[PDB]
Amino acid sequence: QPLNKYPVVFVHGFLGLVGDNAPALYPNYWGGNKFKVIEELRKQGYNVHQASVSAFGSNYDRAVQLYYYIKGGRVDYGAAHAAKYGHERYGKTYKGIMPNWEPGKKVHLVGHSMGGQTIRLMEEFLRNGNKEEIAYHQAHGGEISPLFTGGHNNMVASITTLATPHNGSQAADKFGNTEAVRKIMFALNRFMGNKYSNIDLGLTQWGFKQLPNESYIDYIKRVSKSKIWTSDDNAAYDLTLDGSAKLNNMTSMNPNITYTTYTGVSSHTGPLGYENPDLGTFFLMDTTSRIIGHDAREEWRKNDGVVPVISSLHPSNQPFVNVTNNEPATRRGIWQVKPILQGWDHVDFIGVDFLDFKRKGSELANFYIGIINDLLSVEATE
Amino acid sequence: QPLNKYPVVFVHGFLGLVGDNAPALYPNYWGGNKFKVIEELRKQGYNVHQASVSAFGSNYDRAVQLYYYIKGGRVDYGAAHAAKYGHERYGKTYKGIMPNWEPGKKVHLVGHSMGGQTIRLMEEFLRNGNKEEIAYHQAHGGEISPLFTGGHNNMVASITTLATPHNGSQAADKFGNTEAVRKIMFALNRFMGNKYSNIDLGLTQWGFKQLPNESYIDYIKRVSKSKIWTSDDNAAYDLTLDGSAKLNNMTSMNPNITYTTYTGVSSHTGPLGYENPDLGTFFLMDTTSRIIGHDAREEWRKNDGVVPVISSLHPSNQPFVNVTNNEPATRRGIWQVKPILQGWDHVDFIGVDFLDFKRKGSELANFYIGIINDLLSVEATE
Ligand SMILES: *OC(=O)[C@@H](CCCCCC)[C@@H](O)C[C@H](CCCCCCCCCCC)OC(=O)[C@H](CC(C)C)NC=O
Ligand SMILES: CCCCCCCCCCC[C@@H](C[C@H](O)[C@H](CCCCCC)C(=O)O)OC(=O)[C@H](CC(C)C)NC=O
Ligand SMILES: CCCCCCCCCCCCCCCCCC(=O)O
Ligand SMILES: CCCCCCCCCCCC(=O)O
Ligand SMILES: CCCCCCCCCCCC(=O)O
Ligand SMILES: CCCCCCCCCCCC(=O)O
Ligand SMILES: CCCCCCCCCCCC(=O)O
Ligand SMILES: [Ca+2]
Ligand SMILES: [Ca+2]
Repeated sequence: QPLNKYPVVFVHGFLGLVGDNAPALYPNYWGGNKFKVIEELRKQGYNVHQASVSAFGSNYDRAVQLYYYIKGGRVDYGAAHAAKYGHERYGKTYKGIMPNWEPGKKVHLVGHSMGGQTIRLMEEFLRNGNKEEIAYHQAHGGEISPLFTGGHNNMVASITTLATPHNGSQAADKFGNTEAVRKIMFALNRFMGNKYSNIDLGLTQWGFKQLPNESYIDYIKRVSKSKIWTSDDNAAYDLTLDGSAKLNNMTSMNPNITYTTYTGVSSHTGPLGYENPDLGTFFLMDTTSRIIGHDAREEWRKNDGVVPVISSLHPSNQPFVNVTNNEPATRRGIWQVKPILQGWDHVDFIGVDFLDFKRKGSELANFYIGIINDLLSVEATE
Repeated sequence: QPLNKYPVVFVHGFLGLVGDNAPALYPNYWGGNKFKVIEELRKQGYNVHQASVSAFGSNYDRAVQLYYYIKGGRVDYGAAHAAKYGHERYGKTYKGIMPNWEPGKKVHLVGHSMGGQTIRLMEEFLRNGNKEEIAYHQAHGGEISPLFTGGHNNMVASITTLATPHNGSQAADKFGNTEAVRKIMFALNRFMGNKYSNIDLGLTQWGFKQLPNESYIDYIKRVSKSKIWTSDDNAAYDLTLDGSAKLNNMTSMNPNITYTTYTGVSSHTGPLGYENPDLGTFFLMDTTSRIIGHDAREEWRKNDGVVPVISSLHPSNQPFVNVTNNEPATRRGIWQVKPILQGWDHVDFIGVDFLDFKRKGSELANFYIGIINDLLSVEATE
């Protein structure tokens, strides 16, 4: 029946909220009003889905949630990890988009921003398990999620990344992960965990859910004891250069998977060597773009508003090949780097810059159909 | 002591709120965060003021209100006018900015958007009175406001208008005047009249103020009977082509007043001869710009986003002369039409397009100093 033999799962980045979990007024993540990715691709005959995973959590908490979003079941972050970071072992429970997901039945994974990192960690868990959980289950018995055991291959056909900070972003190191902004973020999470909230921001495993009989005052008091306030097991840390390099160091190439990256630039060179945002960079990124563009190291400057080009092209020290837009993108085991999209800021990729009339719906539609054609090539040349 | 002999009064347009009356988060009307008109001109030794008048009311209502803002006193709309339109005769009471304003002690008047029309009407009342109120006062005794008496001359030095729709705007005829949109506007005025509201949107003469012991239900019932819902005594009607033509058909040139106008363009010709908004036109004006720009009469197309050029230049039936940027703007009795400001949209005049990096503070600084230097000239040459 569907044109693609393997389902496509789109994975959102940091601050992303999709589907039922989006606030009452909030942009449609995959395509804004420009090209409604999920709905239009379904209409054309493709089987596509929009994953929903923590908007503020770590790559690790998100990757476990992605496994359960696809497979179904109750999220198990692992006993060793829960105990090490001081959050709940068990999280939400998902119905599962493909409850029969197993070696043989594969999925295509497409990630935007942080979603690109989360996809890689999940593949890493399927193939290799999680050593600390294996050791923990060895020493203490109990149950271990099959996500953590390793040995599970032929489950992912492809990994495609769009403006992913594979090597981190200075917009995290210098704002985002600063004390003052982590506090803003975490206050927002506490608020949206109140007894009348229908929207889950992705940190309830740290205690941010007010109980039905608990006053707000007591809730503030309970949740100020949470480890979240000083932990690294969160997105803001993960997106920093250190945080993303930890992830690069624990991943490896799968020789069966087709890897491919897209990257945009939306900065231009100032007469001093520094990069400044183009007119029509989504305006919420004027400051983050300047921070990146004024880096001491010249090759870290060119950026999309919030991720530097060097971070998006591919994980550093992982094999890659610059590829053209024409040729098939059909090589396995190697990051295929697509030519830089000129004038595309971070959010032009998902269509939510409603202020920018140069980036047209017809264009974004061609962009996503181009990905889908590549994914169909991957299937045809298996 | 102040460098200008006559005080300069700036008059906001439709939807404008200023000072104490501005909502909690709301732009600083006179210069945004670009150039703080009032505070900076004061700092440079000029005596300037921003009038606070009705944001949604008619030119008539607003002109009466302007008179009291300057003079001090209890707003009197006139008994004939209150009885013909169906609203309160009396309104707000103003402390007065020049309590001794009389023939001999002039004021300079500058108006943005509808401000410019309001200013023309107030001066018509000062000079020639309101004949309807005279004949009401003939018939029934009681009091007549001096604003309606007539023969007050030599009270305003100058009328200068920025992006004022002297001949209306189709954005009113099509948008901002229609039934469905009048309802939205009146709805909001109803709500801002609630008994916890500290902000006055300027239609409380029509019944829009909740009593302290009146429930919101009874308020709705009561104000439902107001004539506001079907009247023309309102801004939306007055900004239409017929609305503004009516004001033109009853104003005339005072030959001792110095008249000058300014006009912005922020549209460009498309391949069919229609006008579309430039990149940079404040985005809340995209649709209104297209409505104007697609007019069937070619001369009505070029626009600043919300007012067509042919409307801003001069009242169509009054005398004018195209003036250069450098000629001292010193002629009495004739609309001196300043050259069009290329790339300036409707709101770049007051500096609030925080999204347009091409329109800088220092540009807006020179523009306003420009206006003051021309007012100084008016003084210097009596
Ligand atoms: O996952 C990501 O790709 C992430 C890239 C890393 C950048 C780290 C920055 C901390 C990125 O998308 C994050 C970006 C953040 C936008 C910053 C907002 C700052 C407000 C400042 C106030 C204005 C005056 C200075 O997130 C988005 O673009 C976001 C989600 C993306 C995944 C698209 N938008 C949609 O919700
Ligand atoms: C930072 C936020 C800026 C908001 C600007 C949004 C403009 C939306 C369209 C509103 C129509 C325009 C209406 C025009 O001014 C109006 C022109 C006539 C237009 C008729 C169409 C209703 C006028 O000149 O008084 O209103 C605004 O731009 C207002 C105040 C205006 C006196 C400057 N903006 C609010 O301050
Ligand atoms: C116009 C009156 C609306 C007031 C109702 C709610 C009270 C809160 C006030 C703040 C909202 C003001 C809306 C105007 C938004 C523009 C402000 C901006 O440019 O940041
Ligand atoms: C009345 C429902 C309130 C919904 C919460 C607002 C969420 C803020 C996001 C604003 C961005 C936008 O939707 O344009
Ligand atoms: C439109 C954004 C409003 C931000 C107001 C600041 C309040 C911050 C503290 C929040 C803590 C909490 O409510 O749990
Ligand atoms: C336009 C602002 C967004 C909120 C929409 C509320 C619509 C309610 C209309 C009735 C106004 C009233 O409460 O008197
Ligand atoms: C978050 C704001 C999005 C605005 C999208 C552009 C379409 C708005 C149409 C005209 C706006 C108005 O004046 O009400
Ligand atoms: Ca953009
Ligand atoms: Ca502008």
